[PDB]
Amino acid sequence: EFDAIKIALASPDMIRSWSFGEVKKPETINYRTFKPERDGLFCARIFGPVKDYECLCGKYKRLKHRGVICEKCGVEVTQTKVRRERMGHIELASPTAHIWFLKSLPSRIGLLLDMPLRDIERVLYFESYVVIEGGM
Amino acid sequence: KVTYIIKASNDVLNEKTATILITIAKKDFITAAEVREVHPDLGNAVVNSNIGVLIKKGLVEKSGDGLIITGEAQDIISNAATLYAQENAPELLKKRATRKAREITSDMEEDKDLMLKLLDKNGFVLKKVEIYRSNYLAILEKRTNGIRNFEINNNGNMRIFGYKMMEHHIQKFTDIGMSCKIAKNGNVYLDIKRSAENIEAVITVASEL
Amino acid sequence: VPLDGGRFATSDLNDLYRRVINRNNRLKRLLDLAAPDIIVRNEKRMLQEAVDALLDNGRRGRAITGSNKRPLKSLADMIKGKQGRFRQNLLGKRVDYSGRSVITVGPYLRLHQCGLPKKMALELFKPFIYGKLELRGLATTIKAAKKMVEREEAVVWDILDEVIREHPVLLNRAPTLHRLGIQAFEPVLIEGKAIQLHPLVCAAYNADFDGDQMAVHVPLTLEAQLEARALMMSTNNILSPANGEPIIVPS
Amino acid sequence: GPEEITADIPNVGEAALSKLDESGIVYIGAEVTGGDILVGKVTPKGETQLTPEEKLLRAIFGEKASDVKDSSLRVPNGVSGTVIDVQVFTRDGVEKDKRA
Amino acid sequence: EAKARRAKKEMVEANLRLVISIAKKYTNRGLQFLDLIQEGNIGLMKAVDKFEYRRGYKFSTYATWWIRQAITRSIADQARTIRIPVHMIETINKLNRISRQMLQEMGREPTPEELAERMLMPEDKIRKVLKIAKEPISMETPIGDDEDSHLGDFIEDTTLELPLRAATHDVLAGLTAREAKVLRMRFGIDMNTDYTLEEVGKQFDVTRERIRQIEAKALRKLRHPSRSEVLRSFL
Amino acid sequence: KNIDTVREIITVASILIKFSREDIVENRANFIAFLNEIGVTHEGRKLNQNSFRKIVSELTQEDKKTLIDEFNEGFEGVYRYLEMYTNK
Amino acid sequence: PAGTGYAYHQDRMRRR
Amino acid sequence: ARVTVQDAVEKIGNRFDLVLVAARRARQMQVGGKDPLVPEENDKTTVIALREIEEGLINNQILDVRERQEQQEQEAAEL
Amino acid sequence: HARSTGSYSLVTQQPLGGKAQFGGQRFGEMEVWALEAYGAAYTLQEMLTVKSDDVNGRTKMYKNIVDGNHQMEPGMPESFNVLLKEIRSLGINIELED
Ligand SMILES: [Mg+2]
Ligand SMILES: [Zn+2]
Repeated sequence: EFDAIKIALASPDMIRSWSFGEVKKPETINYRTFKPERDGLFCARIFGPVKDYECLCGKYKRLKHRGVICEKCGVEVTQTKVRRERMGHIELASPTAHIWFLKSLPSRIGLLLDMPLRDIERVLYFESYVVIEGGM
Repeated sequence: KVTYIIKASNDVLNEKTATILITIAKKDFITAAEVREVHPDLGNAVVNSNIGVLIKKGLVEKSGDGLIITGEAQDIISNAATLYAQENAPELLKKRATRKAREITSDMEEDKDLMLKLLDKNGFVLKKVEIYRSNYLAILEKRTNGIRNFEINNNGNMRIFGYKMMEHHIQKFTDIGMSCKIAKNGNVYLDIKRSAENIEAVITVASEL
Repeated sequence: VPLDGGRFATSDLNDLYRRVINRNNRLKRLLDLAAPDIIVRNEKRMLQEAVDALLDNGRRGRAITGSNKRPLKSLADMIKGKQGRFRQNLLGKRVDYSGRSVITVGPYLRLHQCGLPKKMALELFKPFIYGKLELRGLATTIKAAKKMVEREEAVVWDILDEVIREHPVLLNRAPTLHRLGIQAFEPVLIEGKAIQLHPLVCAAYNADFDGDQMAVHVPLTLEAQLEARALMMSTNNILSPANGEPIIVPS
Repeated sequence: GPEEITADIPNVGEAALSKLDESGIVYIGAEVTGGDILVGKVTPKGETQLTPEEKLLRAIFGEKASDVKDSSLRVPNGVSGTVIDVQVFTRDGVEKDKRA
Repeated sequence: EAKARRAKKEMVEANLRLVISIAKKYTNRGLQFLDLIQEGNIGLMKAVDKFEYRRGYKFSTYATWWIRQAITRSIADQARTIRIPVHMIETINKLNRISRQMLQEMGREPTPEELAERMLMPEDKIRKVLKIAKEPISMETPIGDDEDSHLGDFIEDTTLELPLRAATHDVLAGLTAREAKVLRMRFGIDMNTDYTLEEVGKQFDVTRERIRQIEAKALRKLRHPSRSEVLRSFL
Repeated sequence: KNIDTVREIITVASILIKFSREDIVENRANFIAFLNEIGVTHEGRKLNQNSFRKIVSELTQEDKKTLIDEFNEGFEGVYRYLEMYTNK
Repeated sequence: PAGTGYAYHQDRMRRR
Repeated sequence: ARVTVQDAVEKIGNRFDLVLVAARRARQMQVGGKDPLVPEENDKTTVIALREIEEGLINNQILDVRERQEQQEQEAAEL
Repeated sequence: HARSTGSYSLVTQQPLGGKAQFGGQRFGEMEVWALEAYGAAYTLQEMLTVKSDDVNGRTKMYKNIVDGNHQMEPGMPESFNVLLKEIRSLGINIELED
């Protein structure tokens, strides 16, 4: 069916194209009932229906209304396998160095910038500042 | 015949597609070759023109090769046989005797008299007193002691019915020997025979709850 | 997953994501209140610490732990080592249609056949005897045939005397050193609960009869039956692959 | 709702139920085999996504479904022996059966 | 504005040590250090936002309330694996106080009835509060005697019940030949030869709209209270 | 006897709920209207609700076993999947 | 691509 | 019946294509409704196919000839 | 201990381990080396794909094998799809080509 594996880095627009929404809140479950929440780490309108063709609120369990989102909460009633491949994302408000490109030994950022790893560590941990294009 | 068809369709048809419509509604999902077979007087594209009218009106449609009317044309046919019954088979459209059914006894009247006498006596006010299924309803004002109504059936049994009655009230009415039927939501039946001594006993146990 | 009782069962990775987006939201709020630079500086420090703790908990000088004084498992150590996906889940799997027991001798056997206990053979060949009971019409629906094999009629033993007639099985001993540790045999049903085994094989498996346990497996498809009978069968392999010396030397 | 230790249990034969008392616990001394039942436990369960057998049996035959399924403690498979005693522990504030 | 803000910066930098000194009370409560420190920094921000110097009071007294506000609010909303609300956390803490003094004063142990006299709550809620006072289990926890096996090795799936060419081919396999018998003796639809599978699927579409069609005829007879003898007069 | 009429009832039910058209079985009067228009017949006439509950009622246990066993034959691909994950 | 799969990869590799 | 498969290697000298030829043939005899050539002794299709290999009247070539001929009867008998 | 088809795990669709839990037998990767030491192509294929991981493969196998057929429909192991999503979950884009 398919030939070779292609492997690359991840563009930010690529991993926005992977996602089906943005998780926002660190809460998980309903406690009283055990339903997932609005946009927490477990969600219906991000990741899919938790139950067997059963909505979050519970109107469009109908087989005639199967496949359409609801109106109280908007849950597309589909299969339950679908919650094993819908990735999500989170918008970091600050840039962040990936650890594998900083401490792989050899550092890729390190020898790419021609710069010792002690110094780049000093730039990362806010204790020594760096210059961008001093020019004249 | 087709007078009732074209008349029942409000003259949107002619006699060709009338008797063709009788053929289509006559056997379900028949072929149009059988329609042209039982209509040798009409041409092939004449029958196909009339089916072009019924398809054009959307009444008769296909199921693959299928040919059948819809429910509105079915209502035209049933109105046609209705007027055909009004004008051709008059006594076939008839009706036989109808049951009432049940009629209130005068013992139920007198037991209603002592019932309202002892509920009006003991300060238990009433929402409404109703003859319903020809049965009396001494309905309580509020759901007091989990009880709804103090009813009388005409089957010799005065009954006390409620919603989430306590167990000790039920024990107090099984002191005077009354049946009970709990429900899955708290609805409780209490059967006793309709008699004046049971009026005094039920209303004196209800008067001490 | 809620397990048996009120107890819940989570991965630590849920907690790890919860730390990082928690810290992200607090950084957003601290930028919204216009804090001094020490606060937002250390906030960005801790966010960097949480992200890089999530991608590899342990490449930092101190791996953070969640509970029970034991470091939690990030995305890096879901893959490496013996406990990762590779050496545990994709390269060696747990497989249906199989079993194990204790072995014994029984010298009345030809070497292309091995003894097999009848309760195992009734267990591991349930779809076959379901298919034959549907084929002969002694049952009609599937659950009737299930009731006939738990009810234990006398007619089923003929049926697993035809489905074990030329259907080979595979035998295994767990420290598989060289390739004579997976061998195929025709079975013969016997009583008891142990697997009999031909005495000229105890040198090939490096098997002594002090209580070793062997695993059995079933080839399902037809090509696997031909690969078993043509290549895995015990008569075809009498010489070592290390040298031309035979392995069937009497001990 | 909670679970029950009742003797009634759907879709089983009376040969299995002959070994119990009227409460749902086997008598002290019953010879048992693999697959028998010891303590009849039921678990209430709606929204079952019912199968075509009880689609037919519910629909055509006048018959309600079961809001509850089996969770009885059965014998582990293969073994056989003799029940020699049975202990009962009840949470306080819970009404007891006859057997405790 | 900027003048007042840098003044506030100076006050915050003066009181960071107070935040660390009060921060030690909540270390092993399910958070880290920097969580508590940064929440305390927020508490200093709202503390300096509402301070009065004219009260003649040293700043520490007015600060400590806002610091305990931010910290206690923070562990209230962030500590557990599931965010339970704040007031039953307060209720739990009451039951740990009352559990402590009623424990060692009663000597033996607390029963929930003794909690039903020390607290006035009707003891049905007490066992619920005792029910939700728990935290989950990591799957990578080892089994006893440190055998290399985890909890995730043992927990099993449950939802394993009741799930185009083979989809149509199974429907032809689904017929036990009584079905097609009454599909051609009553519905006229014919499974005769090994057709094109498109003729099979379109044929089944004719079946579906066929029974929908007879359904649409079927519901409409529930109008006229008459007998079929006048209905068969035109047949 | 009437047992054959019940055979066509459950067979029409098998086709009916097999072809994703469910709602017309659980309601009863419309279902009997469907059966009357497709032309099933016990003793020369149409089907009444009293007559329906009689013919379901006047029935032998072994024949009922035969009817559900015949009914399970079309639904075999569901039951194999149903019991393949329950062989404990 | 060793046992039977070597003939299989001769086939599939030959088709490409 | 079947104890060794040596004769199959003697008449087809590769031993890795034997699972292909006997797999194709035995698949033609179990699911496909066609009869064997060696008479039956109530055995599975494995031993039947390998014994047809032992008779030397079945290999890859003759199966290609008869499948060729079968689809020739499909397009030739289609009309 | 013996097992035709029992319960399956949750995170990876694989059988369980042990006797108390009605588990299957571990087919370790040294035994895989033993199989490709032979020319056993198909047996190694069905003993890690059909019999373990592909849910559609094992359902179609079970239905065909009670229908008298002996034929496999391999597809893809689900655990590889898990590893695909998991190392996809870092900043490492990997894909499947034509
Ligand atoms: Mg040993
Ligand atoms: Zn919804």
